[PDB]
Amino acid sequence: SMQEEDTFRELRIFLRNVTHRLAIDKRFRVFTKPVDPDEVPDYVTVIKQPMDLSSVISKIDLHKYLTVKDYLRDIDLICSNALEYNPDRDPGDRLIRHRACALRDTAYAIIKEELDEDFEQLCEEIQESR
Ligand SMILES: Cc1nnc2c(N)cc(C(=O)N3[C@H]4Cc5ccccc5[C@@H]3CNC4=O)cn12
Repeated sequence: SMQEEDTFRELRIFLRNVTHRLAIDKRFRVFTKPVDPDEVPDYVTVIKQPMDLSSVISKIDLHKYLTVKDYLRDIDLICSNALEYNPDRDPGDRLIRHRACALRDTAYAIIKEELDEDFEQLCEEIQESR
């Protein structure tokens, strides 16, 4: 229905704003664009589901997220991919892992403070009905 499309449109607006706030954070720069296989050689073969903030925006705009839970699955993927690809004790790997975890924690904290749980419940119920 039109009321349901208004719900998903508000969800997209909310998701774009959260994504923009992550994207402008200096700590999260290396998560703003897809990992370039030319600059990071074995990446696209090791990481099966690459995910980054520009692809998250692309997915919002393509109406791929019908709930905040679906969006957060992709945020979790940015974090888990970095933990998998950079698992060593060296400072380089520890820094990207900390930034990846911080990106995921910031997204969850923004949503905890700003997302009305009845709004998410409505999105979940329209999705489950389709
Ligand atoms: C995410 C992630 N997960 N692992 C690594 C990694 N090992 C390196 C990089 C890394 O530093 N960047 C990547 C992605 C990127 C995107 C925007 C701006 C800079 C960068 C830099 C430069 N080029 C790249 O392809 C990122 N990673």
